[PDB]
Amino acid sequence: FIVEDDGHKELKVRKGHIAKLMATEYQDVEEYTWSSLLNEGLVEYIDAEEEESILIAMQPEDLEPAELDVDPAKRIRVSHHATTFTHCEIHPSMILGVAASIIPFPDHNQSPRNTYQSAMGKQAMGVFLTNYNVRMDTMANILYYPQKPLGTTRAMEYLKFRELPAGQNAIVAIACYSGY
Amino acid sequence: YDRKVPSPTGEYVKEPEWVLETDGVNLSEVMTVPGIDPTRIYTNSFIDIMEVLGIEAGRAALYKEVYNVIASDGSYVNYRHMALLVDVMTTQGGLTSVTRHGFNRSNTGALMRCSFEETVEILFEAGASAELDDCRGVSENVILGQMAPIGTGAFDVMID
Amino acid sequence: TLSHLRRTNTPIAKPRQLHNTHWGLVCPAETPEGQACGLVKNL
Amino acid sequence: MIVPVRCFSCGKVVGDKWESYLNLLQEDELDEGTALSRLGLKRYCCRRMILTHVDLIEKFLRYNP
Amino acid sequence: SNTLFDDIFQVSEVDPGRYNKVCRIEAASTTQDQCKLTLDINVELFPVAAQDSLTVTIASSLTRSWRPPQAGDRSLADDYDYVMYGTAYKFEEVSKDLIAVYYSFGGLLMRLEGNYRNLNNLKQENAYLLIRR
Amino acid sequence: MNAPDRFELFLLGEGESKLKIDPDTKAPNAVVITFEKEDHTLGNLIRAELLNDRKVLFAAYKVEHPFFARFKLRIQTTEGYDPKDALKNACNSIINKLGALKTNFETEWNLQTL
Amino acid sequence: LKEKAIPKDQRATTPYMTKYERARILGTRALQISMNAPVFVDLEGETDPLRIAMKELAEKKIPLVIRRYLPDGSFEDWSVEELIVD
Amino acid sequence: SEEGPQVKIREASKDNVDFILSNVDLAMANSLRRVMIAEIPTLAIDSVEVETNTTVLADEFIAHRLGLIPLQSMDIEQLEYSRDCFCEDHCDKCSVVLTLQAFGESESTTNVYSKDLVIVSNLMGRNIGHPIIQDKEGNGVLICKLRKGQELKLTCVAKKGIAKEHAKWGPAAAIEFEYDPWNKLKHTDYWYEQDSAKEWPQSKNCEYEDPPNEGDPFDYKAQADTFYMNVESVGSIPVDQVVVRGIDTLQKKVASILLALTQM
Amino acid sequence: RGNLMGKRVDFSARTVISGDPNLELDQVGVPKSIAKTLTYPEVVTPYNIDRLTQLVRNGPNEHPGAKYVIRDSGDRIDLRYSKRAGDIQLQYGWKVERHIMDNDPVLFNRQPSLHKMSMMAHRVKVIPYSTFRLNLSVTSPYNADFDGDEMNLHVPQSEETRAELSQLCAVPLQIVSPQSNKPCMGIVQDTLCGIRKLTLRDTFIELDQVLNMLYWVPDWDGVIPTPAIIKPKPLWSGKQILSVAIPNGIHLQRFDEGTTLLSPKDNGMLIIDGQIIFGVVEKKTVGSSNGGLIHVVTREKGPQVCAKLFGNIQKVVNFWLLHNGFSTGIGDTIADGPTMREITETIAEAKKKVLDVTKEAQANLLTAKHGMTLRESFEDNVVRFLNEARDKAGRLAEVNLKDLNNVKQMVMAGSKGSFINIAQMSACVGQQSVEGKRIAFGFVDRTLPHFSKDDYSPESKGFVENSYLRGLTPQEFFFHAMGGREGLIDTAVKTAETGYIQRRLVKALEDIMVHYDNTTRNSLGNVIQFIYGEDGMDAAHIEKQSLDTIGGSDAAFEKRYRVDLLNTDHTLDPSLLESGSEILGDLKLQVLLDEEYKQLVKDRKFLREVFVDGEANWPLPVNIRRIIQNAQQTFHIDHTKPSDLTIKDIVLGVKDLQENLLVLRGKNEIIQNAQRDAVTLFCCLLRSRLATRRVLQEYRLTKQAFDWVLSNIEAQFLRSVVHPGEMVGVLAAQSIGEPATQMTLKKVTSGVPRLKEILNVAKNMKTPSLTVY
Amino acid sequence: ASRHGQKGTIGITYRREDMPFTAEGIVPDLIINPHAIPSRMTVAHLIECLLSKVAALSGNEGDASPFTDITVEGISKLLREHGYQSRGFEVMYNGHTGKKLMAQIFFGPTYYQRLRHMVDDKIHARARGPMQVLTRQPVEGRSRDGGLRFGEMERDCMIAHGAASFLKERLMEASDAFRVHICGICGLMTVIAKLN
RNA sequence: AUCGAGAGGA
Ligand SMILES: [Mg+2]
Ligand SMILES: [Zn+2]
Ligand SMILES: [Zn+2]
Ligand SMILES: [Zn+2]
Repeated sequence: FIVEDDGHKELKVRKGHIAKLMATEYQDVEEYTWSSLLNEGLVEYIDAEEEESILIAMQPEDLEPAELDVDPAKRIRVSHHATTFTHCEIHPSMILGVAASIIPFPDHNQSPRNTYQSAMGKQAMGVFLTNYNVRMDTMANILYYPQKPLGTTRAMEYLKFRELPAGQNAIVAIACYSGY
Repeated sequence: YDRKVPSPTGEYVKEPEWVLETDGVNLSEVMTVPGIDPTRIYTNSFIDIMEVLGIEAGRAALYKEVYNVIASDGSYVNYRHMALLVDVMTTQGGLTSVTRHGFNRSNTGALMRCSFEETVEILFEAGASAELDDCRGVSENVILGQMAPIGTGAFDVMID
Repeated sequence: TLSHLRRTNTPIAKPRQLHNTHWGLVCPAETPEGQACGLVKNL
Repeated sequence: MIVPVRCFSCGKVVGDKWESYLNLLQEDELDEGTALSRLGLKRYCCRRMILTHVDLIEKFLRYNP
Repeated sequence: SNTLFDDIFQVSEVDPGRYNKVCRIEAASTTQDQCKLTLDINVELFPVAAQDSLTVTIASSLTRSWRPPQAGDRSLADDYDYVMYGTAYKFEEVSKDLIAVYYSFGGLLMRLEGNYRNLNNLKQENAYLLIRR
Repeated sequence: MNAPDRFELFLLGEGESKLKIDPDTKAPNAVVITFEKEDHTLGNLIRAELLNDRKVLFAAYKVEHPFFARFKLRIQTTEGYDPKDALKNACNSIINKLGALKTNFETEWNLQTL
Repeated sequence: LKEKAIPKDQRATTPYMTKYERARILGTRALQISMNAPVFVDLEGETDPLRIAMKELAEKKIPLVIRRYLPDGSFEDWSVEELIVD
Repeated sequence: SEEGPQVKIREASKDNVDFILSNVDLAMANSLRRVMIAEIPTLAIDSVEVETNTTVLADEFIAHRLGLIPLQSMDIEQLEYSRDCFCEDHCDKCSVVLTLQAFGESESTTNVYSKDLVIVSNLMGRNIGHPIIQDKEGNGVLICKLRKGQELKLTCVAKKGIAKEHAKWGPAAAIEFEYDPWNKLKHTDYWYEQDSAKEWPQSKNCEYEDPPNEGDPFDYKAQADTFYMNVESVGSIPVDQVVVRGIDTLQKKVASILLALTQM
Repeated sequence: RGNLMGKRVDFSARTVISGDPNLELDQVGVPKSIAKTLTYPEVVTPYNIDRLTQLVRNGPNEHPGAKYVIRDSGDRIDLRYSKRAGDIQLQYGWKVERHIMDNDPVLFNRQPSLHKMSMMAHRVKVIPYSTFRLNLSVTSPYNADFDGDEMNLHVPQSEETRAELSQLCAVPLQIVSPQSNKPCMGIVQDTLCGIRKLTLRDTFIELDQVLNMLYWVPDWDGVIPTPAIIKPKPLWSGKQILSVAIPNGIHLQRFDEGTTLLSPKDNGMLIIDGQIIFGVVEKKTVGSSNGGLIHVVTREKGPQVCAKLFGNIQKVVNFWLLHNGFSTGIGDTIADGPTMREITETIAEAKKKVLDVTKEAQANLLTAKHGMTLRESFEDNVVRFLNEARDKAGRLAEVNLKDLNNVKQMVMAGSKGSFINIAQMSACVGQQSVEGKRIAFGFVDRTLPHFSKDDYSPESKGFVENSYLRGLTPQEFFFHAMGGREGLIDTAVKTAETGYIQRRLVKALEDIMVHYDNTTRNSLGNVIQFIYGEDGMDAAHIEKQSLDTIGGSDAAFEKRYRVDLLNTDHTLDPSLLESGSEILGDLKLQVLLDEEYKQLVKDRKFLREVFVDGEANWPLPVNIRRIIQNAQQTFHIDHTKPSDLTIKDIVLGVKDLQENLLVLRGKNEIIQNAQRDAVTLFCCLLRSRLATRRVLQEYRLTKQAFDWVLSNIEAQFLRSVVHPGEMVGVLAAQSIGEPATQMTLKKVTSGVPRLKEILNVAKNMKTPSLTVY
Repeated sequence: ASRHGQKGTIGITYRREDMPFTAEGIVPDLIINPHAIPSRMTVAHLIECLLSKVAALSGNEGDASPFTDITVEGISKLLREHGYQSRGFEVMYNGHTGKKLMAQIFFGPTYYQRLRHMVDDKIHARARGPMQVLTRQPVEGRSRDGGLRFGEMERDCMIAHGAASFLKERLMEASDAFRVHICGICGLMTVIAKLN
């Protein structure tokens, strides 16, 4: 996203653009596409070298003014103390890869665990293609009764995980029982 | 360093003392200095002590370094094991390293040493020098597929 | 399949560990273990 | 790939509940929770069979052979 | 095969510790003001509260199995109401003419201090304990 | 590929008898019975009802390995009480309890209205 | 190299039977047993050659001799009857 | 009424019976629960001879499904175990031969329900093997779907069995089983961070037991006798005959024990 | 090194492992397919012919069976396809390759095989699934899990081979490990957590569960132990039932930091004649620790009794736990509100300390501590504060956790868990590190593009205030990623470096065998040591015991050992001897006692000259601390009757006992001086324990018990002697290679890099230093 | 394996009776050890259980994205309002006896996957069979009924025990034995031997 | 089958 002066520091995107975007997403009028955002200067393409010369906010809620009551169980995010902004991140959950986007709450585990799961999820049995019955590959393994998880990362919607899931919601009990 | 010392009563007590740690090492000149106790100095480099304080002191410094790296993890291994390793590294004049340079170039048979490094050049030089292997070592009697001189085969068995 | 389609390789001075520049362009978690850990990254 | 006959943990007949399920939220505009309760699915061991189930056969049929 | 000890203790200190089914009790003999004891008491079985008066007795009988009380033909040896069975594990001698005995009823400990059980308590595993309300 | 045929859990085979008796060693009046193709279902019930009997010194069961469908029960009794009689009487108490239960239940269900 | 023996009166090696020589002895006995050799004990109803060897050893009825070897080339000869077992 | 285990029934239906078992030892109630689950015989399919399969699924997929369909087995006792009978592979007094034949004529997807199972073997007049259909629309359980031109043709030989050999014979659904809800017996240490009262909820049956007051100490020689049960059925056997035949089955187990003792 | 030093072999098998408690220690659950495959040649004899003939007749396709039959001509007979499968009649001298059967000895091995104790014999138990089952207490010397791990099983092919396996490489003999001179196998996770909650003061057991528990222990006599409660209800203690597996005659004395004989915290541990008296059971007692229950039982009762001790504790505790239950949940990660507020107030105080230091150092008002620069003083002052805050918050959490928090109970048991785990999951995960320092500046003068440049704040260099429970922020998550990556790579590097190090070790010392003259040598005849371990003793049969003559004041030493037969109040009181008043005066004995005391003071000065640091607890062969207990309980000593010992008895008996603790046996003064030197520590210990006053006053021995002590001590000394033939080079190389694999990361090279600077003589050491006094 | 690096084999399969169960008559599909929790610090597993149970009861989808402001305390509020315990424990009864489990147990639905390693795809054993042409040794690979490598690491192992006869059997009687005739003058394998 | 390259497993 692009932050500029309107008034004061504010991102260039706005709720009307989201209106037109999701209204195009429903027709599924002059459709509002990703290219319509890019060719409108509401979004830029920053590579590794370029981000050395800009100051990026992480969430748009970093752009409200600040001047109490709070959930102590909520996480402790620091006041950002920065106002020379130029951009705001899209969403930090998008720094992840394709395989680390399946784990729920990856912000609550030890990073080695998440890497181990990243490497193991490529092993799981499931439906790899709806046309397994036509393709005669050398090794095919399909799960009889796949299920979509009850805990979903939002990014599954674009990874089609809830359309081709590869696991089951086992009823887990964490118990000591007969020592097997 | 709160060193333990006996009181005149016989009861041990911790006597605190001031100690100096260095960021460099040069033994030859530091101990030959007034004001210090040249009987208690210690260097974390054993290879300088081997040159300065004879060979047995280097042996002991090496053993202490090994015990330190084992005690770092809280582990404990028994003195006979590290002692065998150390006194092997010291059963020659100086520190016989455990690399291809060191013990490896010994005359410990010929089919023994052809199983660590320079696997071919060792056979070459042993055909050249016309080495004779005792074939008493483990690896020789293993390569021969014979019963090796091990605990079970340290002897012979005859009839009455 | 989707991971394999987005997979990199580095041939071979500390090129393995994660770097501040990897933010947003490479997964910090997704990478093989043991041999060539950190060489093969997934964007 | 298709609706299970019985739940995996209790054993109740849950197959007959599938065709109804959709039409409870697609015709009667219900909610998944109430459209599961009105079907006699109360213990979550049965609930998760109809809720998490992905009917992939609708795509398997698209193929002609 | 008969009783080895009798006395009357009034408790002084009650301490639940960290447990929930047991309490450490530090009690003192009444009008015999030199013998004092400490005891682990199952509160759920005998709810001993603070500042109580409890009669303490020690027996030596009344190997083979322990059959449960079969019938009334098995006559009990207890008008008391709380009975335990353990073993001695040390006899401490705090001062001259002041001995201490150490009993353990499978975890539940007891220490007794004084010098007037002298002829009775031995280093024998056999030691029954009896408590009257 | 090595797993048993399932029906082995409840059907005997090749001279495997249903009950085997062995007098216990280092025990006065006692026996250990090898049951065959029975599980906790019967064992714990028989043990509880045996513990209801007031002439039995000792009674307990165990499954030495869950792979196998078997369970052993040991009983030690008073004098003059061949422990098989205690087992018999406990089992008959069980059967009569179950019969009274079934009868009361049919009664109440017929009383029930649905 | 000529007659590197040691007379019995003057010997210094360990008089106990170490687990290595004992294991080799039991193994040699089990070998020759398993191939139908006679047995030197009224065997208390046992068939396994290894346990036959263990009982024979406990009964001091094995006619085998250990030639404990040294570095110099000389050696020692020890009887199973000599060698104590603990 | 009769002497011993008293039963007070609370609710009853063709689906589930919720009641109270009273004046029994615990082990008897546990054994009854286990035998109600997985020791009363029913009937379901144990062989599937397939002729033509053009479905989008595999043959053993549909087989595994077919085994799981609940079948009416009220009069199951007139049918003998296939291993017990003398027939060659299966007969009419020892098995039931359902069959199934479907074809996707319609341009629309043709479902293959349970009611499409046609019985073939002779019943000899007994309530046996009727596919249980409790749906409110008449349709059975959904087995497979068919596109245009995809036919299915198989026969099913259903034999007698119990849930130990495989769970398809499971005639009991889920047995609610609670006792001492106030936990006056101290059979469980309640985990707590503020108060064992506010965090765990009041059990449903807590109204049927007399509340304990904090003054009365603990009843140290009470043993559990009152239990609160609920049996749910799938449809092969009504809830009543489930528990009835389970009690009869446990008594039969003890009877086999006694006759083995006689043989001894 | 690919086809000669090691090669693929027949008669092998390999598959997945799994844990099954109802197997004893030295059993292996072997699948039925494997046992149908693997063969063992057996010779037909009138002991076996009736069984082997039936075995043949059973055919090769069901176990027990046989596959091949060899006659004296040598033409193999294929029972799988032949005419005479049932007609066969075996004449003698033949071989049958039977299926591997129950109680067969087979080698069980785990790659990577580092330890000598990772290739152990095992007894076959043929099970109906396709996994290798084994006991959970054997996961230590294999470093196994059941998380996909698979292992290998080799079969012997000769009777002497079966002997070598069953008498040398068997499991029960490998309980005691020469490395670390302590047992390797112990009580593991599930059994341990059970044995804790079983043994609490509070945990009481009713009747039916007690009788089942009793029956569970196989080697049980039927003596239903009397309960600890009698009147209201006959309840038992978990100790009173647990004691039934601990054999008769095992004593154990331990104290834990608060251990009055009242044990106000149930600390320590008392075990009397094989019956536990008081004290919680946890890893310090039953673990793989030094001087624990496995150690004592292995030394005293033997290997088989210890294996059955494993079996019995397991079968009891798993049963109890199975019926009592255990869970983890997240409720064990939530501390109280006020605790969490204190936690974040501590973190805020730390942040303000750091900010004060920062704005200070920005005014150049920094006393740059000597040796290090400005920025280094700042980095130290900040990292110290952040780690202090993390550990203080973690300690607050561990203070607030209740007694029933399940993670706290796995911590107390020692099964699985630590404290820093608690600090991270609930309090504060802390500050991560890459290449030693804080989160480096990847971009120009900043860590991530979301911060101003030159932001040395705690929040910018990697500090993570939010615990795992609250939730990491994006920046913090990425810094944790940077830390965990270095963790993974350091692990993968140090593993291989250790592997090559250990291969060099083994191939350096591979021929070092204790020859028959107790002189450690190699293939060339070179001598490494003239006495093995400088004391000629095995690493096993060694226990850590105290040299009691050292330490303590001089006057207390005099009170503890000095006897003045010529004094009124420094002589053996007649309460301690029949010969009390008779011995008064009698200078002919006071000379002997004076010589005793002179030798003891000589040894005191000797030890204080050797162990300068004043540590008396040191490893020695024979544990007298336990033998004295064996005596006091075996002959039923009462501390009331006088001894029947002359002082000459004690003194001359000790003095000639020393003369029999042989190590080397030679007949000459050089070997004799070697032996006299090589037992001097043990003889110092002996006199420190077998002192006349100490003997007759601290353990009132009789004559019978005394001579029994003096024979059993000789016996244990001659058994603890190292055995000629032990290949000690491989043993030592492994003893030093394995515990190195478990090392990882105040500026010195510590751990494996220090090791590789040490082994390969490194003239460019990365951190030399010169500690001078 | 779960979705948080929790690997695991199947120790044994229990029937439905033997299994523990709650008051509602619900029975676990999976029983995992508690001890594997704190040494790995997998809090996503424990939280996921809660979220999955809450969504299964309510009939919604459990948003499990990272950097979302989801408290465990709101999940606990929801599970309390749904008539369950707040932190997700549930009273369970032993299946063998029915005696209340003194320890209430963490119980809930949770996603699990089947990794591609089945034992019938891993098991292997060899007694005797095909042998390489050149090395006269057991071949490598299960697909050829291959042999297992008694590698030199395992040889270093076996040496410490003292079993020399075991090594001689493993190296010759188990594989690639060979009988060679040699001459006393020329100490090579060049002599000629017509046996018959 | 021989050689070599890959992705995986503990
Ligand atoms: Mg593993
Ligand atoms: Zn269900
Ligand atoms: Zn028939
Ligand atoms: Zn020649």
